[PDB]
Amino acid sequence: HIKKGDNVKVIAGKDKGKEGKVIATLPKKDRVVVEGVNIMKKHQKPTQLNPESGILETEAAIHVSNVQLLDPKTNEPTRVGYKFVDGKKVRIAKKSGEEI
Amino acid sequence: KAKEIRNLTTSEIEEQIKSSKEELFNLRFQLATGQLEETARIRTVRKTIARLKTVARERE
RNA sequence: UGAGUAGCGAAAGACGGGUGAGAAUCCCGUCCACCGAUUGACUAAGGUUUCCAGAGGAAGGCUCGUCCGCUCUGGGUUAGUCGGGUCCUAAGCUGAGGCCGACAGGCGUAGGCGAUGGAUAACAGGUUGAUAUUCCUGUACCACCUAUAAUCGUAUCG
RNA sequence: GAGCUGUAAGUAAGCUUUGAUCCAGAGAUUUCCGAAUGGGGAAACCCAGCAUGAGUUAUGUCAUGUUAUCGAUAUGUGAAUACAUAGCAUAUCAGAAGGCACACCCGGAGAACUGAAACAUCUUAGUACCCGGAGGAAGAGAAAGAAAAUUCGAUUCCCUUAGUAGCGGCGAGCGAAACGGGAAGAGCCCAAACCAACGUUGGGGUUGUAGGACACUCUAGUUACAAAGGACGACAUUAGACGAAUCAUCUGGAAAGAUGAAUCAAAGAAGGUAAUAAUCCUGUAGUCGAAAAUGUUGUCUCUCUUGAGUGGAUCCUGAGUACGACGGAGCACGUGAAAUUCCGUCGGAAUCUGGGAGGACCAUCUCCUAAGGCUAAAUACUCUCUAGUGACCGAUAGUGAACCAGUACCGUGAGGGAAAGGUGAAAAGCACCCCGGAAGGGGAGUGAAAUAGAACCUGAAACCGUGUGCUUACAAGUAGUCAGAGCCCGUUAAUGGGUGAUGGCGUGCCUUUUGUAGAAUGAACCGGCGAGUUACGAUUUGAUGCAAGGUU
Repeated sequence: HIKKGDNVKVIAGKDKGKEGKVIATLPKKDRVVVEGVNIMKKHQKPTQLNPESGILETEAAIHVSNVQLLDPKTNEPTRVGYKFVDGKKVRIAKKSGEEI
Repeated sequence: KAKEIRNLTTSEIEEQIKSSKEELFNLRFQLATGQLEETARIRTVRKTIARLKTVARERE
């Protein structure tokens, strides 16, 4: 499960292979926003006076099932589990037993 | 999370007078004339009154 | 398709000046014409915001529309006396206990409900874009409560 | 276990690792109307009596309690009838009421159209509708029975008996039961004789292979009926937690596809993810988990509680009952030779040497004991809850309703009733410029695609138009067909395509009729929808298996 502040790698899409930080998460429809992928062109505020200056571009939300967590020791896209060694439920990698 | 009924029952009825009459009533006037910002202060006082009345009826 | 065919629902309008992209149709002015035991002024039922102001012209209006009983956004009904209840009863309806009846239920006494009737204290002016016996001015009346006096007391209330 | 303040985006002000929002258990609050219950009434409103209290020098106005009717049991209970049964007075009690599944189940009352090719007995039918009382099931139920074998042993339900016996203007039609084979399967309490007490309490006592009272010696609680209160451990329901295994290269806007090598499986159900995924995400197989509440089931406790043979000199064993006549109803059975069960009216028995039944009735012979009352299981149904399935529908279909529908709307009312789904993977919903008062357009941009621009997937026909290649202003036309110049194009490549000067032949289609161009009927046009079906029996054919046997 991807929270806000991780370092994921894109697996599918037009911007696959790149890596970025998850800054926002929309858990209702399961959408995440990664810094650097899915740039959109938006004609903002035709009537409203920003004052407008042209076209602005930000990041668009990407589906959570397309980004995967990384490993601290080998830097590869891996799944996650739960070892429960601590009183709080910790998250561990799949290629190794280290914490994510 | 914020509970305000740690006191006894003697000072309790004094809080329901101060929270409703001098506080909740004044915020509704400033909202009608168009003088009150921080409109989330109304919902806070509404719950402070209800929490006081719940513990009062619970003590029986 | 019939077809650019029938119809456009009783009736007198003319001109000048304004508004505006656009006017025989909206606004203001003048002249002319119609009703006047009423096409005028108040009200009950009924309708239920159609009332007022500033904006709008897609649809609705049997044409047009800058206008509207249409659209949008804010406003507008003030009562001791005026009408109804805290008063009385007609027809009628309902009815404790009762009488009757396969059931459901029907009828009916005391007692209630029920105005189109009987009783019951307010009249002149001013004022707003929308309210007036209601608001504001001026002078009154009525039911009740308490505090002080004439005077008590076989007064006094039924 | 990190975001969140619904649909529903906005702009605002705030909460949350000091544990928000959320998902389950148990509590608090809960305006007014409605059985509505202090009185009234056009439901969601109006007007009051008592008890303290809040406010005022005082009346007005508020707050919280309380006041319907009937029934039942206590107390004042002193009437027309003196003494006393009626009327009245107030105080008590999770006492009654009114709703919903128009399904299922008992009872009261009770049609017609229809079939008989008319119609009245009969049939439709004790069906529809209405009314009352229930329950999670109801009703039935412990032999005054079925039978005829050397017998069986409460009731209900399912196969067979069987379309047989029988009933019937012997017409139409209606229609059994026993035996046998199965599912399920405990049976007990009262009246009386009698015995101590004051018509009454308790003991005693419950039947047909005859029981009890009386006489002689003497010796397991089944709280679902059987008499009925309580502390008493294991599962189960209501939130959840873990949970194996894939990387690369091409085409594309995008890989899950194709081509390569690999890896899991008690896991190859299913859905999502920019296209078709066992290994990307929710999951699946398989294990684990309950504060608190409710269930189902136990081991002890608690409450009940002496079992059987012998015994008739004398007693008891259900009365206006059984039964009969008369008038009806019900049993498959229509009053018939009608036994066996009920209702109304009137007569009216017997007392184990008794009484009833075995299809009128009598005799013998067998089986059984009426006129008091309870009783679990196998059975019927679904407004619901939870988990799943389909040679079921896919927006004129499927519920009337995929949609904010019993809603627009239509009637005084009871009541009747539609139409309306789809942009894209993602709003990334066209900044700016030009004509225009606007609306709407022309470019530029967003996107893989804008003739995907919210009247947004694909976009058929009728129908309304804008261009052009041949042809038409002396002609009599079901508008086609066969023959045939001229002109104009070039094919799924073959005895080619479009147009048609002129010459032959020719009165639409469907229904219904001896017979229709018919002036006999139906259709304005286009699209969609729209009519020999299924269950159970009979008969005759083809096929397959076995054969004096075949088959459940």
